[PDB]
Amino acid sequence: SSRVIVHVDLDCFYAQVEMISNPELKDKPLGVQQKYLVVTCNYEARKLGVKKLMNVRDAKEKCPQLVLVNGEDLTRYREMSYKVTELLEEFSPVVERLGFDENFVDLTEMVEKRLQQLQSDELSAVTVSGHVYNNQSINLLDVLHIRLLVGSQIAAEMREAMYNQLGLTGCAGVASNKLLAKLVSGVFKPNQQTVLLPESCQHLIHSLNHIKEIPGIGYKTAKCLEALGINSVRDLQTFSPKILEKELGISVAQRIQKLSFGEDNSPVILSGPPQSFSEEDSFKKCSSEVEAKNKIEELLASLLNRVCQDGRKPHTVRLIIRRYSGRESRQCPIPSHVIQVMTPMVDILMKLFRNMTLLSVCFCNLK
Amino acid sequence: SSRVIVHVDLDCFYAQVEMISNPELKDKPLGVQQKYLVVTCNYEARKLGVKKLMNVRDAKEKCPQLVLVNGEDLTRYREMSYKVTELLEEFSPVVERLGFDENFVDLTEMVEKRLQQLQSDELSAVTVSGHVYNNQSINLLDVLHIRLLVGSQIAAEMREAMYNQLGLTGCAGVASNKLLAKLVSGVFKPNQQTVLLPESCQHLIHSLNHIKEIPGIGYKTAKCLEALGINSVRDLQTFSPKILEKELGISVAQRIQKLSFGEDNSPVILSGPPQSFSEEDSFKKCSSEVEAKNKIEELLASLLNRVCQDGRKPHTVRLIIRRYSGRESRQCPIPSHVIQVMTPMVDILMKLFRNMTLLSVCFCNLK
DNA sequence: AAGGGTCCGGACCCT
DNA sequence: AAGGGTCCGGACCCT
Ligand SMILES: [Ca+2]
Ligand SMILES: [Ca+2]
Repeated sequence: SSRVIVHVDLDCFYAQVEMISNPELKDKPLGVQQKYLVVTCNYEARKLGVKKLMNVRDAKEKCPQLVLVNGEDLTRYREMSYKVTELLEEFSPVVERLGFDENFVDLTEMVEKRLQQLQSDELSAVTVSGHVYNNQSINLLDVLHIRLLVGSQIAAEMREAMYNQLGLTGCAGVASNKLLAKLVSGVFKPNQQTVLLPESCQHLIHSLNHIKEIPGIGYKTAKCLEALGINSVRDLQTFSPKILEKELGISVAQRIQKLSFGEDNSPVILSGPPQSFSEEDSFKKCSSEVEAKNKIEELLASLLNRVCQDGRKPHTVRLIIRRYSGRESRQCPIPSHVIQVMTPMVDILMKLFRNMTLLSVCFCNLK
Repeated sequence: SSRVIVHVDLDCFYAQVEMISNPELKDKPLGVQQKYLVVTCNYEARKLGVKKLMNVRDAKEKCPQLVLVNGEDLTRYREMSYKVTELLEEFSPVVERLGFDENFVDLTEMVEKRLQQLQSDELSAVTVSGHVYNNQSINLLDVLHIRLLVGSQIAAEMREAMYNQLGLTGCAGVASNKLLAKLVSGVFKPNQQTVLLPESCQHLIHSLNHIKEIPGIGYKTAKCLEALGINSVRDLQTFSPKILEKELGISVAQRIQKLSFGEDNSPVILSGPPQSFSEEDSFKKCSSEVEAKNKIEELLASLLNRVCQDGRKPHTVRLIIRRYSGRESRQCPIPSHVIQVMTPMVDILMKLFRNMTLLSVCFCNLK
């Protein structure tokens, strides 16, 4: 499908929001601490040595100047996330969210309208905004190249708007599919954008050194592949489809092999309003007594403020537990009286607990 | 919630469609045969002795005049079903479908608009269309009674339209919830309608003799209840909520006990377009060889015509098997090339079969 | 960590 | 029979 897909990857999001919140934090190594880990850091801290998911103490030693603002409360990050998605939705309605820092948009229709409102007497001037992957030559005669070049311009527009309206810096990637767009978005990582012309897809797919770097292949699938002997993209591309279907399933095998060739027909989805609101707390086997009710109590109060703000209402509640040894869950439709609050809720949640390192409450079935 | 819900139950649907298809079949005992069973019969055959789900031969003996048109192809029944749902949707958009003979509609908004466009100087004339359950007295002073009486009139309008436009006879039931509406729709069964006023809900709930007659309680739940000793509605109403939650689950226990009191907050849903298209064939251990591919082949061709007609397209395929001994299933996303046909499809379906009295093919994930 | 999303196969219900 | 629908808990993915 001749599609133009854009991937928007914001740089150090949690940190960028914290730096905007306290100007002083600007031009200073900043790390976002979650429990015992530094989940995100500014480029300055990365430069001095701080890395993602690093022990906080090791970091403050490698970077004694590391100011560490806590980020276990994701409320302000979530607010800016939806502000970014909303700006992008004004450009085109269908925006898919991946986490809070990434967004996908299909610019195909927008590209076509701009290309029709144009005259071929100005085609020699359709110019690229940003880097072209593999310094590939542009052919202003190939329609595909022109469409992707228009997407490059819309991406530059989206990025300038995100800075001018939300003060946020980010990277962009324009391609024919979501996989290629996400993979090209980080070729130039600090506040830059890259477009992948069709004749350079194989260079990007073979640029990867681990199959886990392919979006869609995680720990389990990769372990299965490594055991079959597949450690390269070419290995997955050249492996027998039949054996892979037999050991992984027809669905996973066909999709993952297509990804090895840079093929993804996945439609860009409209994520729209959130479908779940959850809150959790991590602990060191600190829950060995039904006193875990106290933890569930705190989690409920916090999540309650969030569901109050949305306006839509929850109809199913879920308790997710993490034992030390893999997360089990038990859900129940919320009684209507409660839908119209803590004591009834804790009673239901405790019954779910009794039927079943981490405790989580989730409000789903939102209407 | 002060709601007005209507249940539309068409009389002997399959048979009514067959009688419309062959006028001659009118005023003659008619039975719809499916394999070895008579799934539906006209009232004339019911009068002579024919019953639902009866051996065809036993029926043709009790009623030697029974003309039996085959109804294993549900295409014409399905077409009339959506014609009925569409007529009802013109009255109000939210229409829920239960099978092909039943529809639920929320008339609350319609009732309110008509009641506002009315003057209290004409309230003494709001009259009921159809029977009132338990010959309950109408109180034109209770707003609830007035709202349900308006629903009675809209139901009579819907029924007259179904006869005048589709030549179909049916029964209707107006109440505050879907359970009470479905339960009151059949008090007067031949082409009649009944309204349940609020002070008569307990009479209807206690009118039932088996808890399985309660919509929502099937074989499994009823067996569990019978083992706990619950065989009456009063038994379920008076049983300990706690023990029921322990043996059946918090969700089922709370909902089924509310149903025992005639309580159902279930929202009337807009069923809208179909979400699945399936075809199956029942056989006497006639599939003991991979030759079952031949059966899957026929099923596919048939279902293909149906998916061609819808206009929306399938994205996931499912193979459902019934062994003699409980239906297992294996699904796979359909390759995009096929989505844009028999040989590729049978190959995927055979792989699903090899991974796994009845064989069924289902086209779901429709977009 | 601290969230958040689809897919899937079964159980159960209904006609 | 011959269809058709939600609920659910887990696996797996992503940030
Ligand atoms: Ca980064
Ligand atoms: Ca009947």
